[PDB]
Amino acid sequence: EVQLQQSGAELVKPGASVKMSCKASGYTFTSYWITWVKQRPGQGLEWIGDIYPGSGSTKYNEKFRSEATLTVDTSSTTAYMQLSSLTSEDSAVYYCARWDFYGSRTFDYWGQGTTLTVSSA
Amino acid sequence: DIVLTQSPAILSVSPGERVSFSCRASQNIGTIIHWYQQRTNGSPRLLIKYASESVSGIPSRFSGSGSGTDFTLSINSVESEDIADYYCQQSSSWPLTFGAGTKLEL
Amino acid sequence: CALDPLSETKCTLKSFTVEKGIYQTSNFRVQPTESIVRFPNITNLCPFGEVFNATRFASVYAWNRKRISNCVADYSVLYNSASFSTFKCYGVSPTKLNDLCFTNVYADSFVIRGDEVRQIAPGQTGKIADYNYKLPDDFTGCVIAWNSNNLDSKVGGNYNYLYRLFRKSNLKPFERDIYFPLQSYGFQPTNGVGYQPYRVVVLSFELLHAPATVCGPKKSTNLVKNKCVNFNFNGLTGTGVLTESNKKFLPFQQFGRDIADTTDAVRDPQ
Amino acid sequence: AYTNSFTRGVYYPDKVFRSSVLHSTQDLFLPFFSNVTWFHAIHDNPVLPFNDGVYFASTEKSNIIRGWIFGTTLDSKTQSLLIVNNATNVVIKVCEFQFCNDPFLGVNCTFEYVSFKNLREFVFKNIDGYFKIYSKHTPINLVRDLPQGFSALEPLVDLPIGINITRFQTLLALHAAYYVGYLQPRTFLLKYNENGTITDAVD
Amino acid sequence: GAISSVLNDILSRLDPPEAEVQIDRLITGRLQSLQTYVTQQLIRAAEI
Amino acid sequence: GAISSVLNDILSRLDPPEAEVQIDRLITGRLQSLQTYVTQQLIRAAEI
Ligand SMILES: *[C@@H]1O[C@H](CO[C@@H]2O[C@@H](C)[C@@H](O)[C@@H](O)[C@@H]2O)[C@@H](O[C@@H]2O[C@H](CO)[C@@H](O[C@@H]3O[C@H](CO)[C@@H](O)[C@H](O)[C@@H]3O)[C@H](O)[C@H]2NC(C)=O)[C@H](O)[C@H]1NC(C)=O
Ligand SMILES: *[C@@H]1O[C@H](CO)[C@@H](O[C@@H]2O[C@H](CO)[C@@H](O[C@@H]3O[C@H](CO)[C@@H](O)[C@H](O)[C@@H]3O)[C@H](O)[C@H]2NC(C)=O)[C@H](O)[C@H]1NC(C)=O
Ligand SMILES: *[C@@H]1O[C@H](CO)[C@@H](O[C@@H]2O[C@H](CO)[C@@H](O[C@@H]3O[C@H](CO)[C@@H](O)[C@H](O)[C@@H]3O)[C@H](O)[C@H]2NC(C)=O)[C@H](O)[C@H]1NC(C)=O
Ligand SMILES: *[C@@H]1O[C@H](CO)[C@@H](O[C@@H]2O[C@H](CO)[C@@H](O)[C@H](O)[C@H]2NC(C)=O)[C@H](O)[C@H]1NC(C)=O
Ligand SMILES: *[C@@H]1O[C@H](CO)[C@@H](O)[C@H](O)[C@H]1NC(C)=O
Repeated sequence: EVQLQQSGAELVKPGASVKMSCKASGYTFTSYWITWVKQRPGQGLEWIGDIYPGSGSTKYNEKFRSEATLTVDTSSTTAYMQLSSLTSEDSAVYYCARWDFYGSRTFDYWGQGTTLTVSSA
Repeated sequence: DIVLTQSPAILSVSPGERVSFSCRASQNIGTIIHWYQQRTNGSPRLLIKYASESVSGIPSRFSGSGSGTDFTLSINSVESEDIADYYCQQSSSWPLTFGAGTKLEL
Repeated sequence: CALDPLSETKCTLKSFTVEKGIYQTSNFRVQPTESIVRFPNITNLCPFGEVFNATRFASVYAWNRKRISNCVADYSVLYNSASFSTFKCYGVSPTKLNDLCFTNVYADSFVIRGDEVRQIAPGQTGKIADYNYKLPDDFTGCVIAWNSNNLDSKVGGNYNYLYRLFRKSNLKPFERDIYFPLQSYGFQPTNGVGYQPYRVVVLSFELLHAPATVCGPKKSTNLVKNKCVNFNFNGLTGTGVLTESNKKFLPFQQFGRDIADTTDAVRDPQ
Repeated sequence: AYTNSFTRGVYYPDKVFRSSVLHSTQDLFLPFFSNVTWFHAIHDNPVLPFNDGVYFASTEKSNIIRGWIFGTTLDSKTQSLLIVNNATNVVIKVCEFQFCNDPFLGVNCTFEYVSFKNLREFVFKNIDGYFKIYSKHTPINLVRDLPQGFSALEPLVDLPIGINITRFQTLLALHAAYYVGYLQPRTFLLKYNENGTITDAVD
Repeated sequence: GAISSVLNDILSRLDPPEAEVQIDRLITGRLQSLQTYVTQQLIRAAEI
Repeated sequence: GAISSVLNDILSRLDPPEAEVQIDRLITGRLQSLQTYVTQQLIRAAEI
């Protein structure tokens, strides 16, 4: 069925990076874009960047110009977001999402809510 | 860059009686606008496909109005089942942005 | 030939001996002392983002137009940008362009095959130069186009994009028109150059003297009067003495003019 | 009825100040002493074509003529400038309205703006997709016809609506003359006084 | 034949390799104008 | 220097952006010819 599955949960000391992944399912992976978003408990959503799974292309937010790097695997039908140099301000809730760029330009499918807890101790 | 501001910061609300939101941007977008709601768990779902018309997957209780710069949302009849927060969002030109957040509370 | 008036005279006559008389040898000139740059003190950056980085452009049968006004458009970030495969300026040199001032600069945005972007030219008649987007003869303005295969191309074909092919006389330049008349495109990532979608933006402006609104990012300087100065008003350059005047202008007119077509009075832009 | 276009139809051809100089220009003006069709508004606004330009003027004492309709076919499919003067705020729109059987008023929008005793003169021409508007307001005291005298029309607004216009119409408010001329490429000799305003002209 | 009758507007809008052709048209036209004037004065001066 | 001494043959064979340069050669040559003739008459008229 059309649904995006989420990686899970991480507890990570500051400094150590995270690789994050987005399990797509049930739709034409080659005809729909993929979009990643993050928010924090008590704060709204922020867009980080998008990928075209059909053919290589990418657009990034400037506030995450270096921290976020996005990649995709069509064969596994999955997308990946990598975060480098995590901080306590990266303690956030992340949602993967489907974007229909060629369609109505909407976030029609989402994850189930991934909470990233960063703790110094 | 486009900035999307929502005027009704907090509305105290009681079930049934009419309530309306509005979205004010910084400049013209056209008609490529969407709305998303966040239940307290945090999962969003589509309500407004394009700024004026309700998506085919939503009851006609929800309707939108305005274009370009002034946008509004109306609730036909509010109830505790519809306790949610609405985010103005645009996707006409990069970068994609999001709203500030408007709260409903008894 | 500049040591003293006598040596200058010898040079003019091409001789080492000068007969008695009066000779005309040169021309007296007062040099300008300083520079004056006067631009309107508007500071809003210019919304080229919503034009260049638009998510999906319009199709060439119904090409778009956006008004660009009340902005200080830094064109350098355009010309410095590398994504543009075709930045071509007619009647204006792109490096000089950044100092000028304009009264109505228009952005036209539409997508066409990468092969035929050469038909975006003042003449060069063709299937899109006649029925789809007729470009007026000998205008001033830059056509800026880029590759869009990363964005606007669908696997299995993108058919959202239409161009008109029609069976009548082409009407007029800068005019859009709304067998069947509309032909779909076939944009595919498998397609290389040719049948490849190129995003096209043509900035059309006038470069004639009228109250301006889209100027360059040049800082203004205080203006000095009653002394020979080198002035620059909204891209109008020259040397002369600026004094107060009792010439009664009217709101639609900024520049006075002489019989010999030289400027005779300016309105201070601030 | 018809009347004579005595000394009307000369506008400032450019945006450049001039003074005490005779300037010859080639442009589309209203020929002197031509006949312009006179329409009434008592006890009335047919199709008016748009060959290559139109001079339009009206004289009012209560502001009954309030608008214009342009465009080829007028079924809200093509844009049609629309002006409404609601006694307090000048209202101008280019919205594609569908009008009544008789387009009038009673006592994909691409623009909107909000700000016999009076003769209000206009020039309408379309050059390469630019709809060019010139105007001037002047006091008059005459009920018979166009008063005899000279006035220049400065431009005020330029809407690049990009229509293909071959027809137009006026809009009347129901509980007032207007004149229709056509422009041609006449060369005019324009006499500028020492204050920079056009004071005479020779066709 | 040039794009403008004002010399500064060519320089203020074109970079040199293009302006050089546009200026040559003004120099040729203006130089011919002086020769016409001077010739008219030489004939007229002989009449006086 | 033009391709033809007949003005209609340039217009009847070239579209305007090209014809404009070819015509300019004929105008310059023919305008100079009139100035030569008129100058010759002004000097000759003084002799008479
Ligand atoms: C069209 O978009 C490009 C790319 O901008 C990036 O991608 C978009 C999809 C959006 O998500 C943008 O938010 C995002 O930044 C624009 O070019 C970009 O301009 C910015 C200017 O701030 C450049 O930022 C640089 O950042 C470095 C490091 O901080 C500084 O050293 C620089 O001085 C500069 O500030 C960015 O590098 C640049 N990106 C590219 C690929 O060139 C572009 O300006 C925009 N079009 C218009 C008309 O604005
Ligand atoms: C100009 O305004 C007119 C009416 O004022 C509008 O045209 C009509 O409206 C629809 C959409 O609102 C236009 O798009 C059409 O929609 C159908 C339905 O989804 C779609 O299958 C097609 O893509 C079609 O283009 C359409 O032009 C017209 N309606 C019909 C039934 O043809 C529109 O708001 C403006 N644009 C145009 C081009 O008319
Ligand atoms: C503006 O639109 C009009 C119509 O909407 C077009 O002008 C001309 O319209 C006529 C309508 O009958 C077209 O048919 C031809 O007319 C000519 C005389 O104009 C006639 O000799 C023919 O036998 C035929 O009936 C005509 O093709 C059309 N002209 C053009 C050039 O298309 C046109 O779309 C626009 N006119 C402008 C921009 O001047
Ligand atoms: C041009 O306008 C000026 C100022 O409006 C006129 O100068 C004065 O005008 C007033 C009345 O309009 C009078 O005091 C005199 O007629 C003028 N005073 C002078 C000349 O010292 C001027 O007359 C106008 N020129 C015209 C109308 O041709
Ligand atoms: C009115 O127009 C007619 C042409 O039908 C012309 O003969 C007549 O002279 C015009 N009237 C005046 C006063 O010029």
